[PDB]
Amino acid sequence: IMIKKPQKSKPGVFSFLDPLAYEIWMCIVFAYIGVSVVLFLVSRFSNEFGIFNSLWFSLGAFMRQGCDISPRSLSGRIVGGVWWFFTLIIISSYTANLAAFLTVERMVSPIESAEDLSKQTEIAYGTLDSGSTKEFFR
Amino acid sequence: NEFGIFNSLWFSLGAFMRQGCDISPRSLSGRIVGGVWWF
Amino acid sequence: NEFGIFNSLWFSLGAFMQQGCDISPRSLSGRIVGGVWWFFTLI
Amino acid sequence: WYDKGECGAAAAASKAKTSALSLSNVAGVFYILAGGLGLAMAVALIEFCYK
Amino acid sequence: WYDKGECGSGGGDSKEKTSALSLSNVAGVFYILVGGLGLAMLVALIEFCYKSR
Amino acid sequence: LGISIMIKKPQKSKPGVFSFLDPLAYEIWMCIVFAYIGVSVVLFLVSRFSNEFGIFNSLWFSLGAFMQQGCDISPRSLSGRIVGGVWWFFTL
Amino acid sequence: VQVLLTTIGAFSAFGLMTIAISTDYWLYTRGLTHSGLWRICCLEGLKRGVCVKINHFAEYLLRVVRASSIFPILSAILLLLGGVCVAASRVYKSKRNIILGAGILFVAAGLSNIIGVIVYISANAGKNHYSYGWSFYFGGLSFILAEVIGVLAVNIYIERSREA
Amino acid sequence: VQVLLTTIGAFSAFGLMTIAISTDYWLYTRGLTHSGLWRICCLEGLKRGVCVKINHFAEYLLRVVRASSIFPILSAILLLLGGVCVAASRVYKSKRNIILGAGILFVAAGLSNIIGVIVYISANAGKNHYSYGWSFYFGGLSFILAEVIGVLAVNIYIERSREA
Amino acid sequence: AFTFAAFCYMLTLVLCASLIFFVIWHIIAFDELRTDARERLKNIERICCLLRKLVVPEYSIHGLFCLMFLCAAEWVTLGLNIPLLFTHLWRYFHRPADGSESIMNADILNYCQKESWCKLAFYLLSFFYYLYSMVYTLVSF
Ligand SMILES: O=c1[nH]c2cc(C(F)(F)F)c(N3CCOCC3)cc2n(CP(=O)(O)O)c1=O
Ligand SMILES: Oc1nc2ccc(-c3c(Cl)cccc3OC(F)(F)F)cc2[nH]1
Ligand SMILES: Oc1nc2ccc(-c3c(Cl)cccc3OC(F)(F)F)cc2[nH]1
Ligand SMILES: CCCCCCCCCCCCCC
Ligand SMILES: CCCCCCCCCCCC
Ligand SMILES: CCCCCCCCCCCC
Ligand SMILES: CCCCCCCC
Ligand SMILES: CCCCCCCC
Repeated sequence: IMIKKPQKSKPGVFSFLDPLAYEIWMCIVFAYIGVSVVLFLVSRFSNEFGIFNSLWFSLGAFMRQGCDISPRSLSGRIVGGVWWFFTLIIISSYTANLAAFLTVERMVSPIESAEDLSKQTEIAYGTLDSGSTKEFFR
Repeated sequence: NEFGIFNSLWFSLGAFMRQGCDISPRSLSGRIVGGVWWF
Repeated sequence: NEFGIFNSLWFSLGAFMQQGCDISPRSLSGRIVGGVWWFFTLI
Repeated sequence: WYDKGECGAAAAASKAKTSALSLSNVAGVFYILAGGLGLAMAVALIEFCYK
Repeated sequence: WYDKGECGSGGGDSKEKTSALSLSNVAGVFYILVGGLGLAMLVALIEFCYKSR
Repeated sequence: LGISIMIKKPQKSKPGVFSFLDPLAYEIWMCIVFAYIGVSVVLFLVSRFSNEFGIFNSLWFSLGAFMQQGCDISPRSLSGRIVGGVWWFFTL
Repeated sequence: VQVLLTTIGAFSAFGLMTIAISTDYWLYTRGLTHSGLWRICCLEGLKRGVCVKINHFAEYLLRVVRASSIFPILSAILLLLGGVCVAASRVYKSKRNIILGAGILFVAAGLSNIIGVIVYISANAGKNHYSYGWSFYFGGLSFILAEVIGVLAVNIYIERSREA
Repeated sequence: VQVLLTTIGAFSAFGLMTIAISTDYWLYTRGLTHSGLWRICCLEGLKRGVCVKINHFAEYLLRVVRASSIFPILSAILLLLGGVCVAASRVYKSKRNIILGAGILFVAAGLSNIIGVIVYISANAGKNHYSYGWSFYFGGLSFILAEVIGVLAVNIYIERSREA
Repeated sequence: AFTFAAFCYMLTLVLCASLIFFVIWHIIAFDELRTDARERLKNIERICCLLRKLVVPEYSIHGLFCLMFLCAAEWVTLGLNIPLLFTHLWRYFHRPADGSESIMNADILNYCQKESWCKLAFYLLSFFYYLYSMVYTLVSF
């Protein structure tokens, strides 16, 4: 089986979110929306942490930009602290894995064997006109 | 604006260690210095 | 309010250098800009 | 060789292992976060029952 | 076949060189930035029109 | 046919649950906690010779300072600013 | 005082952004060919002078948007609309909202312009050394002028709304 | 109320930090040898029971400080001094500064302790797997108890200074 | 075997405690309201305002649950959560006043009592189902 040597493609749009898998990005989104809701509920059991003003605090804490206000109760401060830890770990992971992507490049062949070349069918594969190969396949 | 020597040293050290600054300059010439040191 | 043109340039400069300022947006349409510029500077 | 293989050909077709971090790789911080929210809710109810 | 070979695998095995991040890699975030700005202006006008009446 | 290699099949090697903290040894991850308690108590001590830096408030500030986030409050005396600066450098 | 400055800015920006797209001296690259947005032309070679167009054949969206260079065209349209709105504020005065409309048009012009250049530079690279001409820098100067006249238009609107 | 708690904390912390250094069950390593701060002892081998000392021969400063395990010794001394100061506050009362002195001694104890363990763990590694015994965790528990009684001593001092 | 669906299960598990506490407070408020000069009017007005403020989070959080399940592709559970979302969309609720209540100390009070008890039962059942689904998805590894 003869294929063109796999060479690096043009980097696509929305490539910046490659260092982290899709599942991690979705879990990040819903973790942010869960943390903000819990912070709101905590500051409204026991205080300007309304839902609108708490989503902003969570987003500010994730993007490393300084927070406007800080929780004062104990139960708000637990949420603040654990979300700070979470953001620190995720940002460090993203930066490190991106550095790994940029440092050593690893190319993979799109197709490995004809057993998978039949299943793919998005790649066109062809023989010579007529001969041993075509007669064999027929 | 206060920014005496003792408070300006704290602002600069806070800005270097990536920890949030307590206060920010309000003038123009006080803001050029802040921007350059941030970069 | 406080977000004239000079304060706005100062806030946006601060937000890029990940330092953050003393003033922050307090309206929805001024918070969308902040959130998107924050994400861009993070990347 | 194959049609009677004891180990079989499970996942015979190759799957290109991506080099992006998988959720199984940073699951610890997610466990910690969800546990922290659970604890915060416990403490926030204790405070309200206190008053 | 190999000794009379035009190319060799070992010589270019690593041959690693790094290049500056072109705008192509990043532009996926410039698009999002300008989209967010357009959206912010849109919601500002919607809130203004709703509050005016 | 021919003479062919034979090697042990590489396992999946599932990462540990708490593998995110490998890059630093366990001793570091616990001396961080112990130094954090030490700093939170010294900052209280120094602020309280005779404001807002009680003990709980001081633990909150020092936690915030480790996670690069930083709080609303900040020490306003020389001997609290020394503790703040040194803990900042360490966490950086 | 400031309405005249906004008018001169509006028409200067429109002039520069309609000179940027029509003319073809954007990109210098290799013989040396002074390229353009629509047409590529040759220099210092077997052929010179007269010149030929560009060939542009979901990366198809990038190709078509770069080809049909819509975003600079829309920037020019928006700048023209802002100019006519500022013109129409002088007559039929005290409308109090035409000037804000101008302030929004002169800013949407900047946004469409910056998308235009991000797309153009992204499609351009689709080793050899290149450089940028004076059409490119007219585009870049039009962006700056558009943003500044936008802030001046909002300033005028705020002053005239506080005067009431 | 709180002075009694500070006293019990002071002497419990001193007891734990004088049991930590004297006894030898700090580090378990390989036959399995339950080590110590001064003496290494053997287990499950040709020899058992009786055991021998450690041999400790500008990294010389680390070697000598780890050998002459000064920092835990000083932590024990400081905890004892804090205990006697809190004891002497009850008599000769209203000194108003002996309690603050205790509050500083019980914190300098924590600082010297944490230096002691940083040095010990740094010198220890000077592959094979190891583990930590109960002398190590008595040391670690003494640190926590020392910091807590320090904050309680400052609290008492502040309350008694505001009462005047 | 950590998976997005499993994480959504845990997060729902955390939020469901709050979702239960809301309905418990609603039950207590109804019981304190039914058992009865201007002081009475002030008391009933305070209870009505409290209930009006407490209504919305109880609906928005359930909106999050159904949205998370839709985005995570768990249809067997989204199907269970749809009927309550529809009832929470004022399907049976008429258009008389924005708040739940005019003292309205009538059969409407008994109706809201009964539906509050039903809602608490549904919430606790769903909570236990979420806990089981979480344990199943994780421990199966
Ligand atoms: O006996 C045969 N021996 C063959 C030997 C060769 C080669 F080995 F390559 F020299 C080839 N080629 C395959 C493609 O590369 C160029 C020519 C064809 C052969 N064919 C015709 P087939 O039926 O197409 O195989 C025969 O009949
Ligand atoms: O219509 C146009 N919009 C533009 C925006 C910017 C520039 C530009 C300038 Cl002015 C100087 C140097 C590089 C430039 O392009 C950049 F994208 F910044 F690299 C040119 C433009 N033309
Ligand atoms: O005198 C002593 N000071 C100490 C300080 C800490 C510890 C400790 C504990 Cl308690 C649990 C786990 C690891 C530990 O050591 C660490 F450095 F943190 F790794 C032991 C100590 N003994
Ligand atoms: C925030 C201020 C921290 C100051 C740290 C000073 C470091 C001194 C280290 C000198 C070692 C020189 C070895 C040659
Ligand atoms: C090949 C088609 C040429 C199209 C050029 C017309 C655009 C000129 C500027 C229009 C702005 C009003
Ligand atoms: C090798 C000599 C042994 C010395 C050990 C004496 C220290 C015991 C604790 C003293 C604290 C008061
Ligand atoms: C008030 C006029 C604005 C001058 C600088 C604006 C730059 C965007
Ligand atoms: C360093 C921890 C202190 C917690 C309790 C202090 C008593 C006021």
